[PDB]
Amino acid sequence: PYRLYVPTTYDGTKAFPLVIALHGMGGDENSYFDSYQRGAFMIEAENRGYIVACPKGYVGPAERDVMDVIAEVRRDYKIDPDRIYMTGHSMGGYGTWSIAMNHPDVFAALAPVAGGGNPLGMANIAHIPQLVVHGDNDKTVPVERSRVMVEAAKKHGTEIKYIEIPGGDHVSVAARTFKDVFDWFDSHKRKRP
Amino acid sequence: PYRLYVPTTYDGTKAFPLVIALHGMGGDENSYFDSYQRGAFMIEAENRGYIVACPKGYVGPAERDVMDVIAEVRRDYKIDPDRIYMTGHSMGGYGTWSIAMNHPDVFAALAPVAGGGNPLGMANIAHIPQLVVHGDNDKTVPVERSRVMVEAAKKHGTEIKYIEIPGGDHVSVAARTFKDVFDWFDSHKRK
Repeated sequence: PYRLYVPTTYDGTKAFPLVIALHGMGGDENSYFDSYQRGAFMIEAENRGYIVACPKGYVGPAERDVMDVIAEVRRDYKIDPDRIYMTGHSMGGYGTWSIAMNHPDVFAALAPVAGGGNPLGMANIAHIPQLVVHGDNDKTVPVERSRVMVEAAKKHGTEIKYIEIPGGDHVSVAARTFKDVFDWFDSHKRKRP
Repeated sequence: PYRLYVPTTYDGTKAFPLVIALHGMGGDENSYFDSYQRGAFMIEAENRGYIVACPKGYVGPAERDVMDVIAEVRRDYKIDPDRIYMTGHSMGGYGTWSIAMNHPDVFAALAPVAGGGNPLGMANIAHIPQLVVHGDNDKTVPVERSRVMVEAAKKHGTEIKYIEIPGGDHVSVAARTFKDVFDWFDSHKRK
């Protein structure tokens, strides 16, 4: 199961960009609607014209679930193949990186928030521009989990912007940076070098 | 991969109890050894006589991994099959419940800390005595995620103890309740 946001401006005549938003460990397919400053994420999607899909939560069958949600949405809606994005918080930040590493050719840009992953996989996704957000006082996922990924990214010439928030904790950083995430997706389309 | 603690009282003549301890999202097989009040878990294990295995991180073949850790340890060490326990924090709290639901006849008792899961799965494990710990000011995993599991456990006649820590946050509650987790395991064996 997943939740879908469709902007008022979508009429099926023009391809739209798609954002896949992955919830945290406590959350579900409603989290980006109902929480994160009471659905702030969908204000950005409506303002800027993104279809958003929020899968229920990211390795193995969970990953395949996400890709299956993408494929169904791309069947049902006119989606621009060069404008498919992924962001997520906490467990979803881990998922953003791990899914993209397994499916490096799909996503135009990524924004993991308060996540982490396998720094040795960053070469796989060096062609994908990434916005990384982490708080430096996060007690759930140490800030070093994002720092090591950003460091590795740079060793392969990735286009990367890292917002490390002084005093940021695990949860505060997510809704705070929704604007930065959509700004990043607005300014990047998929590279197929 | 996993990392093992073996008490200095283990001489291979006597079966020992085994605890599987599952880390959180950021962690690895070293977490319970180096973190959580600098390895306080292993001081308990030394004092009380438990072998402890800490898998490296829990769905799918990330799950089969735990039976495999238990199996490898049982190859190498004399483990009492009626005294195999599991605990874990945060992502590991989720794992404690999801792994036991998939292997309901293995564990003598469980202790998920700051976790959650699928309350419908609680029927599967109602025969397993469970200690649940959660802080009521947890901002990563709402305290409601434990409360719903405890409610579900009671539907199915589970032996369950719930420690809700007033003012508790996502992290503090783990090391603060290691004594409780070991007391729960000390007092329950697989029937």
